[PDB]
Amino acid sequence: MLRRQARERREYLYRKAQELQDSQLQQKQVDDEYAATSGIMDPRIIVTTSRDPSTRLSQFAKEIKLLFPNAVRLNRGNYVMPNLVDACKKSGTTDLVVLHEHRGVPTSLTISHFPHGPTAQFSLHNVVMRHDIINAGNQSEVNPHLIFDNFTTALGKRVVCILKHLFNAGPKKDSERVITFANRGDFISVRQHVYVRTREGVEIAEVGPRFEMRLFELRLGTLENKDADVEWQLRRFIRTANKKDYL
Amino acid sequence: KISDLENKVTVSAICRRRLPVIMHRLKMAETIQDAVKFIEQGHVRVGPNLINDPAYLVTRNMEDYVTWVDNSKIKKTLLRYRNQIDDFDFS
Amino acid sequence: LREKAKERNPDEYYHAMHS
Amino acid sequence: YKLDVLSSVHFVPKPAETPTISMEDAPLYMSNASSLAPQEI
Amino acid sequence: RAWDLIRYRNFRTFTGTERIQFNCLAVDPSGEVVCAGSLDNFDIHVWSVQTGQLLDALSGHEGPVSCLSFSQENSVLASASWDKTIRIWSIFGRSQQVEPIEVYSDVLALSMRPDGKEVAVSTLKGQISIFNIEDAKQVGNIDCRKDIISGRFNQDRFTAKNSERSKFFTTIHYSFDGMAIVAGGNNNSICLYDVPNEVLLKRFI
Amino acid sequence: REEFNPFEAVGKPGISKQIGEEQRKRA
Amino acid sequence: FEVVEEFTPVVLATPIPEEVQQAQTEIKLFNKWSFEEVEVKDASLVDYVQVRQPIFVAHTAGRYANKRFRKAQCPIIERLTNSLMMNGRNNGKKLKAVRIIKHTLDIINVLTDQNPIQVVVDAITNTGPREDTTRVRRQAVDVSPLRRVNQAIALLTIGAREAAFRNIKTIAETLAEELINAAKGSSTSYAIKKKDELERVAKSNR
Amino acid sequence: PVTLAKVIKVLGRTGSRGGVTQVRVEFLEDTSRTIVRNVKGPVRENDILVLMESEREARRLR
Amino acid sequence: GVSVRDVAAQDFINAYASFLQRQGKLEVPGYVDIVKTSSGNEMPPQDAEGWFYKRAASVARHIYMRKQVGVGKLNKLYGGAKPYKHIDASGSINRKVLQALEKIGIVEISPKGGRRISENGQRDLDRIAAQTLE
Amino acid sequence: AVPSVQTFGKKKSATAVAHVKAGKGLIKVNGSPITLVEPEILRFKVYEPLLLVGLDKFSNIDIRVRVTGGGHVSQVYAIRQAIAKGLVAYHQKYVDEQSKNELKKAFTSYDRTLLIADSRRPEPKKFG
Amino acid sequence: FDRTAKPVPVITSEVTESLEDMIRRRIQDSNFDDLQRR
RNA sequence: GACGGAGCCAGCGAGACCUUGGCCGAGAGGUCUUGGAAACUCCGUCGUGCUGGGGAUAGAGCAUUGUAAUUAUUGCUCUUCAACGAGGAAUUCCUAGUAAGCGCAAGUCAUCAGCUUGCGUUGAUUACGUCCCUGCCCUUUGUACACACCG
Repeated sequence: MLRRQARERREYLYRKAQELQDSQLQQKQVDDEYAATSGIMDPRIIVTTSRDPSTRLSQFAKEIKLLFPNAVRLNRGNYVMPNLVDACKKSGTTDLVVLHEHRGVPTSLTISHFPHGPTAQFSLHNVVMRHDIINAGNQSEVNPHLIFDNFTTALGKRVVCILKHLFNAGPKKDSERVITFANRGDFISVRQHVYVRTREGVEIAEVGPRFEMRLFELRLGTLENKDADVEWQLRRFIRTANKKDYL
Repeated sequence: KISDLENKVTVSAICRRRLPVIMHRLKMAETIQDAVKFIEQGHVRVGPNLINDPAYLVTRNMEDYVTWVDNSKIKKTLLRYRNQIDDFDFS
Repeated sequence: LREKAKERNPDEYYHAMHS
Repeated sequence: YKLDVLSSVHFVPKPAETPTISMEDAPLYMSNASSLAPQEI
Repeated sequence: RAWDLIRYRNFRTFTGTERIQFNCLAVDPSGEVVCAGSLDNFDIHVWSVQTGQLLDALSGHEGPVSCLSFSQENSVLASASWDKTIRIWSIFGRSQQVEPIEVYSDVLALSMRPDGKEVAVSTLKGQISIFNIEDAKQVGNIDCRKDIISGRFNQDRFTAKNSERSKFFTTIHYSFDGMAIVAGGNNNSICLYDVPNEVLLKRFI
Repeated sequence: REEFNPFEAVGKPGISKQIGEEQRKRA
Repeated sequence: FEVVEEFTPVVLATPIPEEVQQAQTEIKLFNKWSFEEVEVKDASLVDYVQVRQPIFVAHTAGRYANKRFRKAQCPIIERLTNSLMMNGRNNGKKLKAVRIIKHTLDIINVLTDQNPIQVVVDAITNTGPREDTTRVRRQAVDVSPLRRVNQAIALLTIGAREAAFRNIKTIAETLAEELINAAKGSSTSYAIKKKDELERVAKSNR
Repeated sequence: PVTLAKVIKVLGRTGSRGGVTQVRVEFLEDTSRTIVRNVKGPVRENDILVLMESEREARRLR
Repeated sequence: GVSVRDVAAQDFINAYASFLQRQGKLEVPGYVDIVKTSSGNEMPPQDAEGWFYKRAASVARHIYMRKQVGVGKLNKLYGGAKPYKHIDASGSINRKVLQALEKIGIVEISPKGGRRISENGQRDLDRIAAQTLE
Repeated sequence: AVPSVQTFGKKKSATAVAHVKAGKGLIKVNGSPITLVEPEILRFKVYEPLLLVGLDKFSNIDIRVRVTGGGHVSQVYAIRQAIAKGLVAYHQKYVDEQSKNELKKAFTSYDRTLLIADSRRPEPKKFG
Repeated sequence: FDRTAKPVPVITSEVTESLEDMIRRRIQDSNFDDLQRR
């Protein structure tokens, strides 16, 4: 069993290298990990947190669910990280969401795609969660419409494809829920709206949460595999870090 | 693609699928001739079935499960050095 | 070495293992 | 056949005017009309 | 493929998204759900008989699914795999539960009690182990290594007694009365065993 | 447009920093 | 007629106490209480108060939360020990519960010469209410045997807990008083009072 | 006196109130007589309930 | 064939502690009645008369299981929790105990530092081990 | 050489190595009698094999167990599990397979964990 | 003094107003970047 | 459960300073040399008394770290001995190694400085059934290849 994953990892690394060369030659479609299941099988997402999560993080983890139609929540009490990924691959889960907080304030969010990656890590700022809204009500859990803004670079499409496949395919044209990821200087604003098509325009309505997402690490492997080759990394000590845009 | 198939296929491709050549790359046996001797003596199982034919070639779904038979004397020396020889599995 | 440690097939044979 | 016998743990046999007798019949007593549903007709 | 044996027609055909190779098949007593297993996917594909679509894929095995069977009465599915364990699936109902029972060695065949209360499995070690489905605990075990007869092939350079080629049973089934098991494998013997008391009733060449 | 937006149902105090920043476009 | 399985006197190089061989003859709870004579008085509680499989000490490390009714197969003594640890500060200290239960059975034997496990099963049978109420006002319904044993365990343990909560009596002795009073059927036991109250309220709203 | 009745069948789609199950039980004293009853706890077939009153006929509780 | 480790730790220590008391040859510092054995401790040992002899009995058994032991090992061996700090046991008592034992001949200065179980002391711990069993 | 055999028992991180050889009934764990195992309240578990099958099968052997890792209960479970495996394997190697068969029957009838590892692998009970 | 990283953006009303204005524009044109059955 | 004794069991982790050991002091803490875990178990004291729970404030000393000031800093000893006796209206989360208790290690480009992550240890009750209430959705061209059921 261990032999199979070891072999497939070598095949996966070879495939990305060949795909990278082909793209570079083209420089002179859907990404391979997702191409097999792109628009064939609906995604399965498992949402978890760090060990001994605070109450707010559990609430925030509950809210990241209602964003994604196919999300399931799992208490990470004493679960060991190789043990977590093996169980999730065993259950057929496609994506794993792990959340980090600091004094009940969400701080980081990492997304790992199974069975062989990729893994993308995000940092959380300006998180405004829905329990903080009084008399807000319940969400609508229909398949939402998706909007992606200002993803122009190759890394721009690359992050979109990761976030794109978290949702189900074939939303109804009159699907009343819309989720937008708006890139603004590498700070991806995430928001959820419900609307009404009016006779002289359209009116939307905020459901929440509000949280600005910035990628800082992207590796070719599962988030457990700390030996995974880094597809891309964020450089903060660069002198042009003051004014560099990637997405 | 078919266009590749007129050049990817080679005699070297078939031989690397040979069980003793599979045996070597896995580091299961030091040398191909050594692998042939073990195959003939019946100390190597591929999934549920034992192979005594060295010329047997392994397919891609199947190489993960090539190993020694449970009661191989070779499989005892394996776990004896590492001091993980469990009698209860009889190996 | 850690990748090297991670993917150790537990079952590997050599002849020196007898001693 | 050839790569199968190379790739087979187990035995693989080799694959193999005047009016003709058709010896394998896919029932000789059933009627074709009886094999059609009332919706099909 | 599903076949109607009154009119003798293939009234429906089923297939996976990526052409998964199927080696075992099981059918619900109601004749509304069909589940097949594969050696390459580690997953049990589930379909609907009436509509012809993929209801869902039952994941949980880390090894190839070797055999499948639906309980005739209780309608539970028991799956066996080279992953050294057996999984009991309560697919029908609002909530789905899976109860794994680990096994000593690789399981090759599986037989389900007509009562639907017990399940026996033949493993590579030459053991027919019988587990209680509801309690998921072992109730019986029979040795098969000695009883099996295997002849030295003409090209063997090692003796039959020392040979380990096939001292296991790749196929087993229950008697409808429920007190016997007939077992078979890649060997020159069919052995008929008695479940409640665990012996060999008789062996055939 | 002002009504259905609780962030700017009503949110708890302190979610928004609009009052603070606008002081500084003045400053 | 006689059947003998041993030709030679058994002497182990490691000394073992005589009580351990006497336990080899028969399995007994803590090596002091036998399950041969214990039987559930009420037919309804049978199949859910499991006492047939003898165990030396309560701890089993078994899997009983998997399916909906493994709990019935659990030894009742295990159920008492697991229910005993609560209030957060005692969560996860099963060994404390095992010792408290050992002292409790010792106390039960001291006060009453009957087998303490018989006292425990009698209390569990007596204190299981037979009718209860559900909110619509209230409407009366009958009570499942599993839910009966669950209340019996919960009420006995919680009563023993608040009885010695801020009192000189320790947990073991108050639990022993609780169990013996429940087995007697006397109203002094907390669980019998609430069992009677629930049944009476069911009577009112029938 | 209290009677004992073995559950023969757990009724489905009775839409009883949450946590309440409608079941059918046959009295142990006379196997023939069968009564429909409402229960609060987990139930299955072959389980015996204590019916202190055997005359009341169960009505749906919403 | 009796050995220390064949006997229960508490039974051996309690028995050997009494013998040191009856023997009367183990030197005891004057400050035993005014020390707590650790900074984390709050009040002195209750058994003022014989805790030091019990202290020596446990240390002597510790010398038996592990051939070489030092004051630092005894300090952390006898340390306990207090944010927690895990302060080690009082160094003062352990040195006197180690010195006290070797005056009787129970232990002696080890090679490469530490204390060994002297053969006379090793035989000593064996006579007490047999006494408890018998 | 002297007929001897070796087994392992695993419970969480606790791992116990049991060496079983021909002997006169000498049972030790870490080189102490099995009577001295701690915690005492749970101690009967280490005898639980010792009590099920009889001590004569021990009167004709010696057993030495060495345990490392995990917590107290995990060592206790590793010890009993390794002991039972050692009995069954020794009875395989140097005694008939019948005595092995009744022995396995006894352990599996009482408690299967005595012979097979109890690993509580995570399962997502909620599908997906 | 110079700073080493971006100043984290502040969600002011005009940043909001510009942001839902487009969201109304995308939906007015029915321009959604949404995954479809393949 | 508080306290005294004695018994002891892990897994993560490597960019002079750490150290095994001897000698001093009750402790903190000093000096001379070599190499580069708790929870938890047993036996004991105490005892329903804001008590031997609680250690806030305060007083007197014994030391360390810098620095050049009689400056703070970090520990140890004794005495002093407060609020707190289970928590309203309301409210949030949660189904198996899960809730919960326990300790350890690293700060590996975002965030974190008794905060973050990771690691290991003990370890449960109850439910695992329902659309009855609430909320979110799907259908009301069988379209679906036989049989059956439906219209």
